[PDB]
Amino acid sequence: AKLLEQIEKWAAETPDQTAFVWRDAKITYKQLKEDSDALAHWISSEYPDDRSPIMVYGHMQPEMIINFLGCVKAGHAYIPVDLSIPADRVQRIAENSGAKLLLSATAVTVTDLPVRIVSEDNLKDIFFTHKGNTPNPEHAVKGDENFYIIYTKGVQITYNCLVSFTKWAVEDFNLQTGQVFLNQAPFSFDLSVMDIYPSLVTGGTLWAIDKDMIARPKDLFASLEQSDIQVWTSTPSFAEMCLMEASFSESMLPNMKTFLFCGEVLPNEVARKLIERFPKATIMNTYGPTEATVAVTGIHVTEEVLDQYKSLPVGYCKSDCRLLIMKEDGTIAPDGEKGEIVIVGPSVSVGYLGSKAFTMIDGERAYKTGDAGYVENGLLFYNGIEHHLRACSYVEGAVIVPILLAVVVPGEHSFEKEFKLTSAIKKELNERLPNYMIPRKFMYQSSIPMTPNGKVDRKKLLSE
Repeated sequence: AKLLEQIEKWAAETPDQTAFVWRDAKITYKQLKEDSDALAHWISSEYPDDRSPIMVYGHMQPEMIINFLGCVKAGHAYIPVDLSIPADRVQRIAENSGAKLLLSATAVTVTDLPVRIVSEDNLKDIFFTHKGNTPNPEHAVKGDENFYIIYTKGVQITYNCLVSFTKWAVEDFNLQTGQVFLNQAPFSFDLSVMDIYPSLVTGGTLWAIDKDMIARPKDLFASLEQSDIQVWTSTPSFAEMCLMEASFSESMLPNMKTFLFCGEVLPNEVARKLIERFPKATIMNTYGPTEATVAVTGIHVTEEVLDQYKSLPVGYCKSDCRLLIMKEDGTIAPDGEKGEIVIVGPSVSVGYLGSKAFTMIDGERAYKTGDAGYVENGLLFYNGIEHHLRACSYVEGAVIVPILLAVVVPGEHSFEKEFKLTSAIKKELNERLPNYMIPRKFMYQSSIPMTPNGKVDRKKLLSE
């Protein structure tokens, strides 16, 4: 049925089941339906014909999801804005997007925004004032109408784009029903969509972790231990950070069944370690730009895949879409050859809000990713040494950053001086790589730093 119908179905079938939980704050499918219905009814009464996007500001409060649903149920696309987004950027969105309203799941800090701000208590008053009211079914966003706009430039993701992505994920990733889904990515990062919607349409439970938790491993693991998470969606880096914890394995999350990765490169070793620690789980690696609705390719990372590849492939393209590897010139690269990845089909966004990259191919929307890659027998390899670096002795983790800078988290070793560990690693690397490919500069860290979205913090590494 409809995306929204698929969700409300659970409000009827399992009304008391938790739809979302953040620390002590929880909301059941019934509460989600009531409050989002209340919000939507209010939005419609306040804005009779306006259908401008609506900003939803906060971090991990349940009201984030409630607001998302209220906006779309009233025919307005929501624009998620996490607290970690820089104030001037938030302001630029306030002017760029054309939004006239902002709903807050906390205390709005970014002062003076050219938009009507509906704070936390003002938000509670509307859930109360419109309690029991339901929105006009015809107001719900549909077809090629915007559902959400996530900034990267505001990427317009339609109802049809989301549906195309959500059905593929639930079906191909073999998600059940009633499973607990981890949410690590802030909502301002579309990776979050890979868990939010497949969970809501399958009656799962979203277990959100937050910034403060991540900054305190004891807190993070305490939460994970009680989560009973079954479907883990995060960036490779966040999982790698969790793997540094020796107790992060099956015994901690006995019911883990599906790891879903996207956002950056998933190291072969990381995937191998996950497999060793969670023998009952299936690991899925995926790829896609924000402009193609979260992800378009996917592949089950098996022992086989780990063995025949060094850098892991990013998968097979969902069939209602297609990938084209383009050499410099509208000429398609022969299979196996490198070129720019181009995506075409229903997952492709309708374009940047306002305002090169979007085009039309064979009558369908297409997007030039600006990403290099190549395909072999339908298998996509994404290309933006690290694999060989990670495999070296004394290296427990590493990332290569082109300025080439090798950043490595050293494991136990016996070297008294840094330059001696560096020479040893280089000597080892020279065994599998020509000398000119070995990074000149090496830097050591206790751990690879991540941005608030969970990706490798390149900027920070360069600054250091």
